[PDB]
Amino acid sequence: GDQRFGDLVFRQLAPNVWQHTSYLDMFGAVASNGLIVRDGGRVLVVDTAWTDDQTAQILNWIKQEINLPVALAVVTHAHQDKMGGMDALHAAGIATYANALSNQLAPQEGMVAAQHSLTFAANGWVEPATAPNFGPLKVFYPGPGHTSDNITVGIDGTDIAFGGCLIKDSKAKSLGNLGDADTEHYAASVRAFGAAFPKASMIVMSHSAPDSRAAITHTARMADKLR
Ligand SMILES: [Zn+2]
Ligand SMILES: [Zn+2]
Ligand SMILES: [Zn+2]
Repeated sequence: GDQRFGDLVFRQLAPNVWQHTSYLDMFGAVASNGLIVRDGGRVLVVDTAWTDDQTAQILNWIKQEINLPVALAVVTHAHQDKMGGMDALHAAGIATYANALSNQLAPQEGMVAAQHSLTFAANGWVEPATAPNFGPLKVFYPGPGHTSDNITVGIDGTDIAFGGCLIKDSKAKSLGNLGDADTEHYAASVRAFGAAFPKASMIVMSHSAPDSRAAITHTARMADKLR
């Protein structure tokens, strides 16, 4: 029981947090989740939709329902369900942020790079100078897992942490696409994400409904069998 704007579905997770869900037409439609965060008088979004058109529908839904200007956008890694709608963000005049590796990989992965590059310390935390005015967005690089450039976002003030494609649901039987995955360090990266946000009770991911942090330990267990 949630909203729908065009081909997208929006679900409220917190008083000022929404989950946008788009689908890719192909062995059937595939869902992909992202976040919409209201920070005071501005809106922060995480990940684009599969396409530019679907991404433009996110921004028009935001304008209709929240009526706040989108300050910045942050994508997690260079894939089409994260970075497919980069052209829509730039056309909407939104500052975009990504992992420096993601922006470097973007042309090779057939994506459009973000305007800014995020860098990370040895512990995985974003260099604050590269991420100005992120508000409640706590960005963390857990290490190579689903991709070598996958990053995660936590939301301060809430019980929500976004894992992206790094995290699968607790009832999952597989890890999805492992075509560009690092199987050796996948498990340690998952557990690092769990340690980065130790108080998160709601774990949002790309290809499932929001779950508890049992999804973290479960994903780690499936990743151990690739070591
Ligand atoms: Zn991916
Ligand atoms: Zn994905
Ligand atoms: Zn690839």
